[PDB]
Amino acid sequence: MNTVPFTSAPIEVTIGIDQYSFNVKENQPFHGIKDIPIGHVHVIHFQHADNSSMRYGYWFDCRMGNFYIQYDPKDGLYKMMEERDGAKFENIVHNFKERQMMVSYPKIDEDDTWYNLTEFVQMDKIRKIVRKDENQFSYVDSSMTTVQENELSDPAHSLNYTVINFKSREAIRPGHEMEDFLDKSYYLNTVMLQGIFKNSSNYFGELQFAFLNAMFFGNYGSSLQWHAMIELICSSATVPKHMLDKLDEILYYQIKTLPEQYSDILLNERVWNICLYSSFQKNSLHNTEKIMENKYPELL
Amino acid sequence: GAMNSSNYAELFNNDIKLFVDDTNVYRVTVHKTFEGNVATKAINGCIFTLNPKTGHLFLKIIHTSVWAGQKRLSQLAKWKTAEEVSALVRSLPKEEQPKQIIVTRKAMLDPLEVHMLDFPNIAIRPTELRLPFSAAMSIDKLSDVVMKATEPQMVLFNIYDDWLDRISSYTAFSRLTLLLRALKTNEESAKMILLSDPTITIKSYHLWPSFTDEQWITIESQMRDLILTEYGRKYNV
Ligand SMILES: Cc1cccc(NC(=S)NCCO)c1
Repeated sequence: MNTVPFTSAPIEVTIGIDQYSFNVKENQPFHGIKDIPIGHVHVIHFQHADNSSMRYGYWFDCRMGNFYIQYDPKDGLYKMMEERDGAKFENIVHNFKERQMMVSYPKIDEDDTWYNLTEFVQMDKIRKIVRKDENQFSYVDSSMTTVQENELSDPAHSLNYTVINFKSREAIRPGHEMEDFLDKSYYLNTVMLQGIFKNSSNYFGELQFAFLNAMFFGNYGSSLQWHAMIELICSSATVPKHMLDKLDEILYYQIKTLPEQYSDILLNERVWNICLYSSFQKNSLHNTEKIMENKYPELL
Repeated sequence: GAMNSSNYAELFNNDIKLFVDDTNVYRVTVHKTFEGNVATKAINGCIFTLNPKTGHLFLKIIHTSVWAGQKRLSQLAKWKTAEEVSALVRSLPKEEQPKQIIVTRKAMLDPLEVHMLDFPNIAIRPTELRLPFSAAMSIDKLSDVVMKATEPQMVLFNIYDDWLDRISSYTAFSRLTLLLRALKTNEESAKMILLSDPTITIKSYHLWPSFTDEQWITIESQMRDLILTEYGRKYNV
């Protein structure tokens, strides 16, 4: 069980850790989060009390180093930093643990939610989507645009998701125009899975990371990517059986975790209705269809 | 974007453009079977691809053999149309290729866009105009070449005959659409109007009769009266 200490909390802020959120008051004696489960990526995120504009946060894995948070009054945000002096870090955290200045990662023993949302997400793949090689952790915020969005403007600050475009030469073989547009199996299985992602685990990992960035930061380009990666599978007549079953589980837990009040902005009516009721896979996502119909029957 | 009455003069500027109408590609007659079920029998069709500035018509005849053993023919017809239009563009010299293709039915947008991916600089556009090009098969010489075809075939026409010698392309297109709207609303009466006078003939190399300027004024008025009369007979006004 690892720890992300805070130097201090000089500005009032809502702090999220995975699907949990809590409020810290201005200059409240707060020095971090302890008992963070080892074995998963995590995200620590922020929304300032005075300016709800810009949710921002950091993806990290405590197996890759000792990380802490410190407020920068010049740039006006909570920054993640790495501590290279391990004895110093341990001594700081111990002091703070003995003074009971740290909140506890509140995982229920029965609860597999975070595992289910991050099953295929790997820090090394996050760092290829979010390019900042001098750090072991990755910054994301509400406003970052994707590479695809930047084609239709700071490259260093982009989300480098795999570009999916159904009306592109990459997606459409010459001489198979109708076939490939109406059945995207070629594009899914040969171009994307065999060619670019190499396996379904990497595809699912990017899909899961896109969803989490949409949900936690309201990142619009991430929501577009999530829906595009769902639609590419549902619009393929030929999908490995284990992929369909896993996709059903992935989406079920995403829909389960989504805040009921954000469904208007985070769910695309056309994609979901096509996927659940028209596509080749309309009968392959039983768990997702049941939770969608009971939780969001208005969208459908 | 879309083509409407606000940007109508664009049709007659010097950017090459083509209208594509797919309404006569897939044509059937519906009939009873011996067991009392219903079946369709395809008949030959055509793609209507028209340059509205010059009157050049690229009439691609769709022979019924293209449907043999195929499913979902109304969907296939849109993709076959897009394939043939793309093939026509590739066959034209670069300086003759269109800068825009305007489809008369919005369901042609995605098929044509996908077939034209190699031509990113050719704009594929819909239109808000309700153009009467479905009535192309009411022109006797066009209907005749389609029905007689025994194999796929492209036939080239000028749908304006020699009118551009005397009028502008705006006026020629206006005359064309009036004639076709009349043929679409009441084919029998429209043909009676166009041929009632035995002394005015259709040249071997033309589609329409050889009316003088004054005779075209009379004809155009008669076509308007017909369209209006039918509008009354229809809605009882
Ligand atoms: C780490 C921390 C501290 C205080 C509150 C929270 N927020 C939530 S949703 N906890 C789960 C409530 O059962 C998280």
